[PDB]
Amino acid sequence: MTSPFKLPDESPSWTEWRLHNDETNQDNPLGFKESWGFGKVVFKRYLRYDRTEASLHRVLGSWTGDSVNYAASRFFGFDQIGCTYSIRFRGVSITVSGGSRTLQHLCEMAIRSKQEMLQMAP
Amino acid sequence: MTSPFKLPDESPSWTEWRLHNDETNQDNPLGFKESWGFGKVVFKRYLRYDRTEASLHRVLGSWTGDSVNYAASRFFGFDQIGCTYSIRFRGVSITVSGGSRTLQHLCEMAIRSKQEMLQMAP
RNA sequence: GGCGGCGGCGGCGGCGGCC
RNA sequence: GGCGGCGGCGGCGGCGGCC
Repeated sequence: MTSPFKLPDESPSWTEWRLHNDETNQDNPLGFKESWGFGKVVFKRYLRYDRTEASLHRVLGSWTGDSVNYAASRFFGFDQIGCTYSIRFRGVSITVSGGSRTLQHLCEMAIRSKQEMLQMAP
Repeated sequence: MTSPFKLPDESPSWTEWRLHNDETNQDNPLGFKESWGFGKVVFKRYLRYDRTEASLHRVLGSWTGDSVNYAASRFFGFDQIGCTYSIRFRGVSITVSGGSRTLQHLCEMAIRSKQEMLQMAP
């Protein structure tokens, strides 16, 4: 299936995750998890994120309105399907959801939600 | 139970809702729905909202960090419980969730989420 | 980080019902 | 707007298991 994502997955191995745990804390993870769900299908990413401008800029590029619409439209037809973006970072999860007819607005809110969460006060 | 909310509920009657439907469209409802959930308990509000500054200011006052913490803390103890804010307006729902230890951060994201959604481009 | 399992609570979407 | 019902998909939180 074609992904809504434009960067590949970066899930740490169990060993990398242990090492990072040994050397740091839920407020300083390796990165964050995000997902786009259209109908019955879900696409997932773990992306490394270090709370700098360069890093925020990188991870904001993991999907766009267009990449999302291209992916989701594979699943469209007459009836409306449920669409969901979810992001989790530092113990907070934000999910943005609605029906496919409102996908443009869900993307707009999803991107703002992502930026606000990834810049939230330490 | 003590509510996290500081404004009373404004749910339209079935007749008011029909009349409003006859005279207007999912992009122009009477208002929006919001909820705060702590453990097993959920508190809900429908609030009238007309997309003006005065109205946005009013409905942003429906809860605060303090009102939320006072309400939620009734349900606290040793073990962490799940906390959730949900808001729905114009076909988009945003839910902010995490555990009670992170309640301050959930509130910060919940208030931003509320403002962004209620000001979203028509 | 990932994958099962057992409780609990939310959310979206479809279909219909009562009001 | 509210309340049932029947599919589907997600989220949080608790408890434990494998890795």
